[PDB]
Amino acid sequence: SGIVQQQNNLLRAIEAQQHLLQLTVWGIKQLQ
Amino acid sequence: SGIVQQQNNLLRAIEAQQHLLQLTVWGIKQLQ
Amino acid sequence: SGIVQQQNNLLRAIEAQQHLLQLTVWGIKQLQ
Amino acid sequence: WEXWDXAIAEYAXRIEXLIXAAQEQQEKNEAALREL
Amino acid sequence: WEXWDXAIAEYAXRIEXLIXAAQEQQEKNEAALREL
Amino acid sequence: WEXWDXAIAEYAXRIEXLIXAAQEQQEKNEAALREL
Repeated sequence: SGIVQQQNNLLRAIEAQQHLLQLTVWGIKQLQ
Repeated sequence: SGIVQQQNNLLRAIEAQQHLLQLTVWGIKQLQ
Repeated sequence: SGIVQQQNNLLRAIEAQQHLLQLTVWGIKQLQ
Repeated sequence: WEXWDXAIAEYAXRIEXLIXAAQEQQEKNEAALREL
Repeated sequence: WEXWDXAIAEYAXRIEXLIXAAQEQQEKNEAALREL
Repeated sequence: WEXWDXAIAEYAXRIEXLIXAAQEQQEKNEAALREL
């Protein structure tokens, strides 16, 4: 039950990093 | 067989995010 | 023991990507 | 320009597909593990 | 400006929380797996 | 400049090392799980 609760933990970080990337691509396009 | 198929799923996202980061670092160096 | 050694492998990549993102957000704020 | 920016935003489509898959597997796996 | 840049750096706080959780679970899981 | 940009691109080397490791473990794990 721990290995799968950590698949979720990792999934949650990846998903946050994706959103954070999108805000970063946004800054770059905002400076063009 | 599902927990390991999702190690792969996560590995695939991480790997795509890496490439996407590289294109983002590329934009920044392209504006210097 | 392999599935958990790879939870760690993924955790290590995510954590490196986070730091790499932070250096990227740094470049953007450094060009404003 | 707004071609490349297409390619990149719609790879970032593909990744948000990969993060689909992983959410669906996470749900299947929880349920399936509760049953064992 | 230095409001948005607040919001973003302190989401990047939240993610470094998520990567907390995952480090703690990784440790619990190792120990717990050694015992089985 | 093209020192820092060295450090960062060749960390991004290290991460593409970590994503090596994970691909290799994914393969070992598949095979190993098929055998159990």
